[PDB]
Amino acid sequence: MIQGVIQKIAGPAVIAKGMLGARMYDICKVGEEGLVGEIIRLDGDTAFVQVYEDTSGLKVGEPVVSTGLPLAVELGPGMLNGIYDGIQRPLERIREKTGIYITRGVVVHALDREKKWAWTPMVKPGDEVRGGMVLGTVPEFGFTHKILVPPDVRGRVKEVKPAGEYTVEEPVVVLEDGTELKMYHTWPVRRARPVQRKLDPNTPFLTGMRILDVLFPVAMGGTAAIPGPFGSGKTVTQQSLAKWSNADVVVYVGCGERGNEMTDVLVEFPELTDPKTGGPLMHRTVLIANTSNMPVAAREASIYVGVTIAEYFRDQGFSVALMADSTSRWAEALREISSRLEEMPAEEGYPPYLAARLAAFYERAGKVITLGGEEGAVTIVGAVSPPGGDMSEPVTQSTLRIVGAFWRLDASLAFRRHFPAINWNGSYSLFTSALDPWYRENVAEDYPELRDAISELLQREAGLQEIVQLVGPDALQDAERLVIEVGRIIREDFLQQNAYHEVDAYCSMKKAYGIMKMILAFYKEAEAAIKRGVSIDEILQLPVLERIGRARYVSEEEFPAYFEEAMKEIQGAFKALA
Amino acid sequence: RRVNALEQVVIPGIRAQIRFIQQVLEQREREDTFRLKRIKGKIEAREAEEE
Amino acid sequence: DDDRTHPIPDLTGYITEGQIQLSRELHRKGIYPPIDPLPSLSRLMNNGVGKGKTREDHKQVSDQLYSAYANGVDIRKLVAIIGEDALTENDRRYLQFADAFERFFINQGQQNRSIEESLQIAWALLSMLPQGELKRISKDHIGKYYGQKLEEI
Amino acid sequence: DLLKKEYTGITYISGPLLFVENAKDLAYGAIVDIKDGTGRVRGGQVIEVSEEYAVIQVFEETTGLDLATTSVSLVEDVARLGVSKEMLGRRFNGIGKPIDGLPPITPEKRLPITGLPLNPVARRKPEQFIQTGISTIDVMNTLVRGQKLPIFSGSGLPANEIAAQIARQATVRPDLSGEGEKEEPFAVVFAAMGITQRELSYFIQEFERTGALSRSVLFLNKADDPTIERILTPRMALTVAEYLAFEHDYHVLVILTDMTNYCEALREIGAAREEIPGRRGYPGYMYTDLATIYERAGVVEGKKGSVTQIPILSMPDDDRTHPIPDLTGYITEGQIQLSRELHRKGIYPPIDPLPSLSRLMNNGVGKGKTREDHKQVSDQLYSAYANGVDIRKLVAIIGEDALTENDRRYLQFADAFERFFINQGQQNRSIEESLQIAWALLSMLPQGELKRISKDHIGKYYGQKLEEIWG
Ligand SMILES: Nc1ncnc2c1ncn2[C@@H]1O[C@H](COP(=O)(O)OP(=O)(O)OP(=O)(O)O)[C@@H](O)[C@H]1O
Ligand SMILES: [Mg+2]
Repeated sequence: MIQGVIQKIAGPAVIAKGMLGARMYDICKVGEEGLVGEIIRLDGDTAFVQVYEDTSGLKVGEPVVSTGLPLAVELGPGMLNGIYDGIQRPLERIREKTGIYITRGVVVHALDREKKWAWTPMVKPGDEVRGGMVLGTVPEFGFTHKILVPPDVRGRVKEVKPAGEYTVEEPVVVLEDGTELKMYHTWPVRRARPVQRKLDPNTPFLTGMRILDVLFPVAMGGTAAIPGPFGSGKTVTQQSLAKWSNADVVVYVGCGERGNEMTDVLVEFPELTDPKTGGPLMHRTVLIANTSNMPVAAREASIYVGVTIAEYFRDQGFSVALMADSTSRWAEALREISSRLEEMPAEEGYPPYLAARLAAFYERAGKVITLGGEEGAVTIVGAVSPPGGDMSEPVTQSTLRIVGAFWRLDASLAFRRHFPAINWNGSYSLFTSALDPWYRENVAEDYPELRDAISELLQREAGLQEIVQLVGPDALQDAERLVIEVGRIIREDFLQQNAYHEVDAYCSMKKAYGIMKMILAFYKEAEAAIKRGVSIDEILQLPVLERIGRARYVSEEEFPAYFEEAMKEIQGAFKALA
Repeated sequence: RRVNALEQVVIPGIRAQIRFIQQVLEQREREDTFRLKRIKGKIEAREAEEE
Repeated sequence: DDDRTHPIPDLTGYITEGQIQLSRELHRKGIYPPIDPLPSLSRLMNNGVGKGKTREDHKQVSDQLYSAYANGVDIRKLVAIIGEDALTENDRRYLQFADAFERFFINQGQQNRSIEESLQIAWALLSMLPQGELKRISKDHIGKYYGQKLEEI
Repeated sequence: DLLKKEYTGITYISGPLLFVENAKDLAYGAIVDIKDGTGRVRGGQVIEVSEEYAVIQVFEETTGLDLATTSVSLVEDVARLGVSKEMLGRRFNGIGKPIDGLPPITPEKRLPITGLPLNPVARRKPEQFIQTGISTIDVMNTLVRGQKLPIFSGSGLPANEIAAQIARQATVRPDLSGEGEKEEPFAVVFAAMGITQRELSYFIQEFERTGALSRSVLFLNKADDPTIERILTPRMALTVAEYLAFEHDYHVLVILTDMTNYCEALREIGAAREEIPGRRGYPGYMYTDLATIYERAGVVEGKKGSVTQIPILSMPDDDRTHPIPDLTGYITEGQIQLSRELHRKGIYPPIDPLPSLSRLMNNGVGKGKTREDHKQVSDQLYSAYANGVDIRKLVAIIGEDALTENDRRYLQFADAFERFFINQGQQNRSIEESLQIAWALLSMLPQGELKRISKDHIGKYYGQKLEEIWG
């Protein structure tokens, strides 16, 4: 291999000399401790290496060895129910070696080399195999893990191991030209995995939150962005999506965030149960953790590792949801590396190629026909942390040119404990019109009309609230105070949702449809009764107003009867009304 | 009512906008100063290639 | 200059697990300690309260206090423009709650308190509003603690 | 020549650049082939050549390149594109290679992709009125054949649907102009820079539904493609369009999906080379580079064909003073600006008429072209809408109960204008229907307040009620 020595150390950047022959974006092992680094600039006899670990204590003259391969991940059985480093190192195996602190120079295998898997073959000698085909199946925590041919491999099958129990690194299928296929293969994290075709998304991604599933839907192969200031509700939203969504597999990427949140996920999730099958919720989750005090250069690698894992699980036919805890920390890492490289920045110190990297990351989502003929999907929800809440910063503006849904958070709503604190005036979704045939046949035939009616009521209330705040609500007519009160009822009974309640944390589509029906029926009856001269104060004191306000705390089992009782009560109360 | 509305709403918003605009302009000025410093450094470093 | 969007408090708020913000307006009217509840936050609140730790009514009482104080502050902002004659009785009750909050709950000297005394004081102020406005708190907790007056004379 | 000359001796690879020392025989602006150690071949272009070393910008990514086995060989002296009449109905990538699985193009010619400036003596004035079927465009911001009329959009606004509708509904009106020539369909040249899968799928489905794929040439550069390839896509598209129009008498319509991506790639290359920036880090020569693209449209005297340009650009905020829209507005011949406030109220197409402009409107409207009252009606509509918009602010300040009768008339006019003239949906309106609706709206004002309209046209056309058409 190419082998040189350190010439200059400055921060996370090491310049090696004697490296004539190293290629761009290869992996190098720096120093005697074998720190992992990547080549990002070649200059004559030298090479510029960015190290993914801490560079303190290094001395000039230490060896630098190039492995000749780009950064990669090991894809195979044994990846669910685990938590990984930024560069795919299992943390729970690091703990057994180095105690309670993360030290550098630790080398572990990503997949366990000692566990046995029950192998069941699906090919026979004399078959022709291409990339993405299924060699066999292996059981997991209620899943059926398919062993796939690597995408660049082609040949004829010579022999197949019989059904039994083997480890990952044993060749199960030998091809005719000599290639031996194991239970795992490696893939470069900067290359998107191939597919046959890309399809149009036509089914919803059910998040379990009323406002995100009704007003601003997202499809099953779409992308969404959720920006907002600190303490406004990004992490709680993404963890609720992890708990309650209908995805088969969830990949959570905590790039540059607190270490306590990953501990909370690690502790709480084994006790819960997934909505799909039963059994613990952790059996469908993959965790990639890179906290804020961990090395900065590994923030970039964790995102690519997570998206490659999500793409691998897509190729088996599953539906995968991917959450990035903050993509602003990735931009900060890029800025730091470019500052070390002495490049000219574009805006706010960011390198000019930030938007290209962001567009290449988000473009990996979508519903596809896989090379094996099955159908998978990847949906990406990325969180943005703009400085000071300023929504004109480059990272926020670059994200809005590629995402299909824009869920905007507001600090004003979060101050008054109005959660999820989604600004329903500045948010939008481009998937609403494409999901209507699904809604008309899976929820109700008049659901879009009800949703549009609620949006119209919100718009009219927002229009009136400009007049109200300067003249006073007493001067308004009854037909306007009715709209104000109905808007408040919608705002506090429908949009508001508590993520820590035992019942309100999850909401089905039919429960939301029933609540919308109750609110619209009450509004219709009140509008009819206003014309007979009834005061607003008589309507506001009706006992049925409490029934609508308590409707969201009713469990999913008792709701279909509570709904009928409330409808009959509304009709009776407005028929017996003065 | 008009006096109180002006004093409690209109003036603070204008003041906040002025503060924001001034900070943005100052940031752009600082970035341009950094660029000029780099350009002067390159000019100085070019003048000693072969002595 | 009391700016929450300055880089130092903005970057601090992205790392820590909450903040306590002091208020200059509460300082001007002589209230000690001048802690503003609306921009204050504690993210690890829910881990250490509830059933088996302190009391079972802690979280709902906190939510109701926040909602009622927010409504009172909104009404107080409205009064300063229009004037204190167009208010209905409900909004007058919210204003009364808001002014009672600052001088009873927030204000204290070096008076060391217990959690249960403070919960009693919090339930005292929540009894200044009808049971129709206690929308967060469940029906069971209302029949257990509602309806007490200021025992401090 | 037929020999190939290879240049080993690369001394620097970083980002999109590459240095080679003994390459003094490489001409400026040449196209090269960069061969990997494993045989993969990538393209590049010389941007600075000296007797010391030459500088090359690489189109694809630089993964896998090394300083020992990489070699650079000259492909051609000048960047040229092999064009033909048989590229109609084909699909290409951002560098002209086919991606539809069909065999390559046998070139009738090879033309330079930078093009040459048109002689102003050889040009002629655009005169033919184009009926887009949208009232806010046909009546107030008229588009004529041979124009550059970009669309100024935002993040969540439907610019692509408007472009598809314009391409679907566009026609000339020989009966009104009296030319009498039977109209041929527009040929479409479509160039996409950094387009997403959602937008590309929408455009492909629309073109399949309208049956226009037999007349279309497509250059596709997707969002996961290399960034530096975007420098070449609009030049190739405009080269093909100019060839078709000025050699085979086609009437070509050109759509450019996002000029923001082109400017981003330009900024990347400029910042790599340490150029003197303009505003917000964009290079100081962006005006010249953008003008070399927009100024290739028009009509040439003595020839039947024409080139019409409809660029689409998303403003990086809702900011008209950003460098990209500012320079585009300085170069082009007007713009169509979309409004987010109109979009939130459920109005489609959400075209804001006040910041919009068409510079060539006076050439194609009037007596003998559309109708003799077109210009005065447009001016009166503009003045009345501006008055209503200004009265809205007075209402917001003092309240709508202290108004007079005239102010309430203007307020009602503005509301009815937004609800009836702008909002039309997916229907295709003729010019006469749009003028009828416009005269219906103007009849809600007193006859003495129509200052900008001549008294003869007022006598001829005033008085019709709005409910006779929409009631
Ligand atoms: N849906 C919700 N229901 C109830 N409470 C909520 C909800 N969302 C947020 N909160 C409350 O608001 C707090 C906001 O903290 P959170 O971790 O969500 O912030 P964030 O937006 O991720 O901030 P950061 O920028 O620091 O990462 C939570 O700790 C919780 O107390
Ligand atoms: Mg967070």
